[PDB]
Amino acid sequence: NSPHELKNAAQRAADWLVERQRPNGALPSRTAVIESCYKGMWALHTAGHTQAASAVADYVTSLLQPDGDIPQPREERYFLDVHYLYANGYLTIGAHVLGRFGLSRKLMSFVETMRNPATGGFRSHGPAIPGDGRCDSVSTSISGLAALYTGRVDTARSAADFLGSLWVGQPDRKNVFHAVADASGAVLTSDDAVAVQVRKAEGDWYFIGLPAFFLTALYEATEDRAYLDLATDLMTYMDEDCDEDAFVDSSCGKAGVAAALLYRLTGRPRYREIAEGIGTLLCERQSPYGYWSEEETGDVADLFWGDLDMTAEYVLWLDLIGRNLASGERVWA
Amino acid sequence: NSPHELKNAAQRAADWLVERQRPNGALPSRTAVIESCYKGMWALHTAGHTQAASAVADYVTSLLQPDGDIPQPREERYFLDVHYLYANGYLTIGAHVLGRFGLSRKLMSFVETMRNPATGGFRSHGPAIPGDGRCDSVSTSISGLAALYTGRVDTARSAADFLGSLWVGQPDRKNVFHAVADASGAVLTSDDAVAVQVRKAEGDWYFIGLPAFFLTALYEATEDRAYLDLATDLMTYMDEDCDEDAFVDSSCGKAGVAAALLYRLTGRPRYREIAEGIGTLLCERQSPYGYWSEEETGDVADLFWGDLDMTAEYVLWLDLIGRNLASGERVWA
Repeated sequence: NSPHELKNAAQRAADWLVERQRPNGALPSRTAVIESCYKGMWALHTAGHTQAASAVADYVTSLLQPDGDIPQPREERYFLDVHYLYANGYLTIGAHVLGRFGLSRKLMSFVETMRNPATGGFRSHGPAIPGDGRCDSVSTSISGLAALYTGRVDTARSAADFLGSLWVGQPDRKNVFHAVADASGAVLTSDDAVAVQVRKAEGDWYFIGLPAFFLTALYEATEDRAYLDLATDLMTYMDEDCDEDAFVDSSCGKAGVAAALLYRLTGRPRYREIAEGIGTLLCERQSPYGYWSEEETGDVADLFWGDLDMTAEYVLWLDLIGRNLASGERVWA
Repeated sequence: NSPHELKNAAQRAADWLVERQRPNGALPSRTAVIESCYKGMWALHTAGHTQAASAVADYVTSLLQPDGDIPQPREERYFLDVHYLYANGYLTIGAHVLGRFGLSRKLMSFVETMRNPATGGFRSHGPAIPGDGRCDSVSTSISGLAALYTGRVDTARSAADFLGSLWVGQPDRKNVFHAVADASGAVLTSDDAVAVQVRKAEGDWYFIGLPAFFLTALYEATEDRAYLDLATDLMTYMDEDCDEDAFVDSSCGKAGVAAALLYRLTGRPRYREIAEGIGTLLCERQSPYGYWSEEETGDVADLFWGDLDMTAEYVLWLDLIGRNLASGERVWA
């Protein structure tokens, strides 16, 4: 409920991760893949576990290719041709806040090579992965957020132009959110493209919530009204037009951070309710042992990559929601 | 002390700061001045107290002038016409790692108006402070470091050019390190210019050790061997040519952070020894209650501004030394 309780829940999960961290810096995943620990540097840093976060940086650095990518180890389909750069985005942010300026420069440089200069979006499928050059809202939003942390504001602005075009070009937003555009910049409505079923409870809301977070952060960076209006449009869209699952599904953390940030920037109490309700909902789902999981309930020493990623992820969202609610209350009182 | 123990000493100092933080976000200083808490955002964030760090950001934001400076409250002469930008530099870094991108952009924008475009140095005295346009190695090094964290690498490279020219232009480096150049870039040997007596135990060593830290981070950011060679020439200068006080004085933490950083990058055991020794020395000076002080020993509720600055400063240095020694160990195992 309170920002102190969100933070305490995050510190427990971070303690759970650090106790089971491997000597090479990898987090306790049942499959050694990058999609199990890409949020690890940033998450452990915000929890104060700077030597554990630096150890993850040691692990990430040893996997780095000369071009700045980490193409292996990757197994999950979503980290191959859905949002390949989703891992690279958190890696860039986590490295930069740690002061690993060489790691973050190389990571962000590769992210830039995947930018579509015509549209501002970022390619969904990595190198040597079959695909048609499509660009999705998640790859674009996380790369734009990585652009903000590394000071590449023009890249972040161009990424917001993509999200603005993707929002206006929606053919039927009341029923479906097409989160992908083709290489020319047109909204991609192909069956094999990510499309959120908005009036239904089938998840994938972070294709809307992560753009809402990134756009609010970009507004804070620039105080350009257009980025605020688009972020509030996405929040209104998720609150009124979308199913109740938009703030219940496991991917609702992005929108919760966006609402917490929007509360500190605007003071509108509806954003505090969305942030508090989401942050509370993640606290209730936490295992007493510290981790989050879909199936596991016992005192396990490792998790499958999806649960381990979600655990480090909720460390970030609970910490971000907590400090923006705490500061928003101080500001607007 | 091991890296685990340096981090434990940092967490205790951060804990001490957080319990006494004022409702407005200010740290427990007996005088309300910016020089008492400018390292607060960065230090509290690295310790994991992200809500306390956000609170410092709110307090700092309430002081920010439209041009991005915080000229008041200031009282210490060193933050007026010796190294005025020393406070702004840590504020920029702390704001940026927190994701307060509006605060960090505005702070960095002002810092860059203080850059001398002909020399790459940053003016020692602030606006409306009497001065002649001199630039010092501390204002330049902390501004270059803030530029690295905000991703303005051209500014950092220019700051490095100033440090290299200041180093080559030393008229008597074995006796005195003149840390100040004039507006045209000539090394300033006037009596009113900062000058370190390198063969006496008279402090002010951070005019050499903070350039060494920044230049090491710039080398990590660019892998331009010129910045490594200059950083190593400054460490060798402090190790062999300079008095033992360069690694014992309260301002030695900068040299220790540079040594820890150089150990992870180069693996040379001498750098690990400098960082270990400086790290354990600061741990031994810590009070039982968690703060650092020059002459205070009781269970106090606040501190002299210089003691509070030192307390937040040793949170940073002990954490940075600890994480770089631990990661250097893993890398050079």
